[PDB]
Amino acid sequence: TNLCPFGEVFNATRFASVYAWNRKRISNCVADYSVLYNSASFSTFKCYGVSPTKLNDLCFTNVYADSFVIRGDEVRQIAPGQTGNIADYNYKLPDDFTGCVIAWNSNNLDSKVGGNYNYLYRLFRKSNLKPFERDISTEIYQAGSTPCNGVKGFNCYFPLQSYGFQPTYGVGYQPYRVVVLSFELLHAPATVCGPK
Amino acid sequence: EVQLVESGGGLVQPGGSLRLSCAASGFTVGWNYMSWVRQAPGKGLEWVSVIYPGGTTFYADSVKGRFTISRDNSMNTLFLQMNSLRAEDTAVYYCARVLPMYGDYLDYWGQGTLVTVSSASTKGPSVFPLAPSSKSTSGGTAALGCLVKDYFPEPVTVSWNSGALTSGVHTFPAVLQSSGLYSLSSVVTVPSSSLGTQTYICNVNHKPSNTKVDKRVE
Amino acid sequence: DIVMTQSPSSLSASVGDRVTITCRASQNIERYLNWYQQKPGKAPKLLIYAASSLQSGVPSRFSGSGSGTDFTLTISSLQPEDFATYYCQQSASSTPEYTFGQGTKLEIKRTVAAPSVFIFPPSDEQLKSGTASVVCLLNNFYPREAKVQWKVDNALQSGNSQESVTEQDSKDSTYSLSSTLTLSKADYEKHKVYACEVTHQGLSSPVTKSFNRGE
Repeated sequence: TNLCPFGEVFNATRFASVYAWNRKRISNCVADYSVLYNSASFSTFKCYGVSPTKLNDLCFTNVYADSFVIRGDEVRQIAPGQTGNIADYNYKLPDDFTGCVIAWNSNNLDSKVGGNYNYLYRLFRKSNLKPFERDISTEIYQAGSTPCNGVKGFNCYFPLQSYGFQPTYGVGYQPYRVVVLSFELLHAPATVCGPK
Repeated sequence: EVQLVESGGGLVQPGGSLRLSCAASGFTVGWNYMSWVRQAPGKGLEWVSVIYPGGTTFYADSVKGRFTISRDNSMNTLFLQMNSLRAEDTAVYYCARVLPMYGDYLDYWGQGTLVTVSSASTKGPSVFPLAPSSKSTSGGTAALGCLVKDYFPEPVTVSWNSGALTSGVHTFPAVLQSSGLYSLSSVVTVPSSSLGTQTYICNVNHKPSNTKVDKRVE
Repeated sequence: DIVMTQSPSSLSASVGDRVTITCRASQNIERYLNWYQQKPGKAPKLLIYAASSLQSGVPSRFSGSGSGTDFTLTISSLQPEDFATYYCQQSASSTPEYTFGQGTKLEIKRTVAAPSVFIFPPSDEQLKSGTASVVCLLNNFYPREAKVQWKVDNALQSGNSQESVTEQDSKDSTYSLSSTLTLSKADYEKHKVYACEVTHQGLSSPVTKSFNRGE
């Protein structure tokens, strides 16, 4: 009766910035998803392939829990086939994605008076991320023909930017915490199951 | 130095197609957010399209399904391919570089290219002199110019002495005549003395009709 | 779609004055608001981004302020070169949904200037095409309100002339006007004296410029 550590992911004190999104692997555990699906805490609960209930009756080779913070304005980018700054340069879901995207407003936790500057996102990148790719590059982005040699200036821009969450922002600009559960199924025997 | 130069605009029949080009110099288009904005004659600015550095594209509702944005890196050029053009698409089209640092704002714009959607035909202008007279002597000042008549579509470009003469030059906005063709005048005031010493030539250019005219006045 | 309404639609002020343009958003856009300046026939120029950030290279007399739904663009001391149309633009959504305000046209007010009047009979080359265009030119006047009356020998003419006005010169803030009277060669040869009569505020009484067909 080794239950999986979903509380460590959902009830964590601090969340990762989306460009450096956190991934925790879930293996050799009994998973009770009831705690999450019958929960009034979440504003977003989209499931692909699987159904949100149906869920404690299935098994999987591995479960990946990816956590980060974006603005609610961008939550709809966490979905297959989406485009935009977040989907292109921060966190990309595959087209055959089977899993659930769970999101909730976190203004009590991630907004600070005068701005919270600990949550960043990538604005500049040469090409789109592949599904489940992670880029923690900090190199100055060269927008012009002249190189930048680690110096900022015209046509040389830092590739990351702070969200700057303030509690007075509108709900569209407020911080939302996002957890993406991916259900990996392999040849190998299943290691994560519901109480079923 | 930074430059954006638009080209490819002209006369297109309703339902037709046209590809606009935007040659860039300072920045490399491949690595930049780029945007097409349009402005109908006498009206305001209307966002048309935007392409991200990764290649993802976005279009205003007025043009989705008909316009497609693309780019050529080796040419360092942004492209706007327009299909199924309607009369409401008649406008000046600007390309602009977009920076995403505080929302999206357009920090460098080209000077635009005019796209006229009409069922009329291209017609080159006639260039006539407006000669200096005694009738044209304001004290010690003499006015002279060129009448650019009966052309379609806009625009024409008028320079003086191949660009060497720019002071006192007024190129009036074109007016649409009864006919349905455009007419325009470009005048310049000079000291009367100059009329004996310097030569005055209006250079008229109408690229929709491949017309180039150099007309000397008096 | 966010709707940006600018006020006023048009505005006139004198050199050295302080000028304020307001722009209001249909919804909360925080500080994702930019201000652009467009002079006639030239490329739009970014003045302000992020509501209050002054763009590199823009004179310090330009100031931006506001947040939420109300924003203002201020010119602390108006210059003649500042005649233009100013546009606010919203970029609130992370997905491109840009919208512009309708723009405010700012013209420079200055002292009265009377026009200089010239008249051009039709080219001899145009008369071989069977048409005659007579041009009357009003140069460097203010205010823009002038009246051009074509008189084909005290017979006031109507319906056969068009006129075009330049936009405000960005150094002396004056206007210029072109009036074109067009006739068949046949109708041109039916009359003798062609005159344009200009009435303008800077003129004690109307000024007429005339010629006679064939010198």
